Amino acid sequence: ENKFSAKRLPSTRLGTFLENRVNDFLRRQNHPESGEVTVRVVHASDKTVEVKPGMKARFVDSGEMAESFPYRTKALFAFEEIDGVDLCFFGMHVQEYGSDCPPPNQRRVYISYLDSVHFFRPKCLRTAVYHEILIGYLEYVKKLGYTTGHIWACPPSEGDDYIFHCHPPDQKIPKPKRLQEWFKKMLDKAVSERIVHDYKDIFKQATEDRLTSAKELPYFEGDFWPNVLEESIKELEQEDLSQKLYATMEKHKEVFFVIRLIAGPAANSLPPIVDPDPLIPCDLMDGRDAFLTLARDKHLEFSSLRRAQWSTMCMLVELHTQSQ
Ligand SMILES: O=C(Nc1ccc2[nH]ncc2n1)[C@H]1CCCN1C(=O)C1(c2ccc(Cl)cc2)CCCC1
Repeated sequence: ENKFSAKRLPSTRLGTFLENRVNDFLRRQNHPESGEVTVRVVHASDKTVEVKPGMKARFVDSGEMAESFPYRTKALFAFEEIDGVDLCFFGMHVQEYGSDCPPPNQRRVYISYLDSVHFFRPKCLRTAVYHEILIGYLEYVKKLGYTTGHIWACPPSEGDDYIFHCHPPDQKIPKPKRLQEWFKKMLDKAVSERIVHDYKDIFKQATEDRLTSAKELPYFEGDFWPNVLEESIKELEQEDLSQKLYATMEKHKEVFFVIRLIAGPAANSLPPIVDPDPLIPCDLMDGRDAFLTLARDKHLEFSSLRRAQWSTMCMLVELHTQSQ
C-alpha cells in the first residue's frame, strides 16, 4: 500500500465523474495491456479577468461593459496504473465563468491549456482516452448549466512545455491542421452522444450571432482576443473596430472553436450554476508556472516512461504534503 498514490488523492465530484467515464470505456474495450485511470482535480480557486486599458476606454468607462469578469479556474490531471506504479499522462487547465458572471462571458468555459505525455498503455487507446476525458468534461459542465465551451487549437513552439517539463524528444508536436482535425474528431464524437449541439469556427459563430460590437466577444484570461483588440485599438489610434475584428477572425477562424452545449430557448431559463465541489487552494497547481518551476528545480523530466513515473511520484508527494 502506498500512502502517496494518485488514488488516495482527495476526490472531487468532477474527478470521479471523469474517471468513471474513462474506466467504463476501458472495461468495455477489455484490453489486457491497460490499467486503471485516476482523475483528480488538484486546484480550484476563484479569480477575475481585468479588461485592459484600450478596451476599458472604449467600452468599460462608458458603462457598456463590466470592468471585470469572475471565473473559477481549475487544474486536473489523469493517471494510469502501469504494473503498480502511477503515471501522469494528461493535464488540463480550465476557466469557468459562472451564471453570476456579467455577459458576454456568462455560462462559458475556456480550456486554457492542454498537455500530455505520450506513455499511455496501450498506444492504440491513447487518443480515445484523451477523448473520453475531454468529452466527459463537456458532459459535466453542460449538466450543471454552462451553455458554451471554447478551445484555442494552439500547438506550442519547439521547447515550450505547456504543463509537463521536458517532453520526450520523440513526441511530435502536431501541426495546426492535425490538431484541428483531432479536435473535430473529438467534437464529432460528442455530437453523436448528443452532448454537443454543434460547433463552428469563431468567425462563422460570430456571424450567426449577428455580433456587431467587440464588447459582445467573450473576454478570457490569457486568450488571443483581448490582446488582439488592444493592438487593434492602437492601430485605430495611429490613424471600424468591428471590421478589424471580423477580419482577424476570418484569417484565423480555423484555430478557434466555439462549442455550443445548450442552444435555443433551453438556454434562456436556466437555474443558477452551483459547483458541488469546494475550492481547492493549491499553490503548486495555481497556473502552470509553479509546477514547471518545481520540475526544473528537482530535475524532474517527463521525457521517458521511467523518468515520467519518477516525476509522477514526486508530484504526488508534493501534492499530498501540501494538501496536508
Ligand atoms: O502536443 C502537446 N504537447 C507537446 C507534445 C510534444 C512536445 N515537445 N516539446 C513540447 C511538447 N508539447 C499538447 C499541445 C497541443 C495539444 N497537446 C496534447 O498533448 C494533446 C494532443 C497531442 C497531439 C495531437 Cl495530434 C492532438 C492533441 C494530447 C492531449 C490533449 C491534446
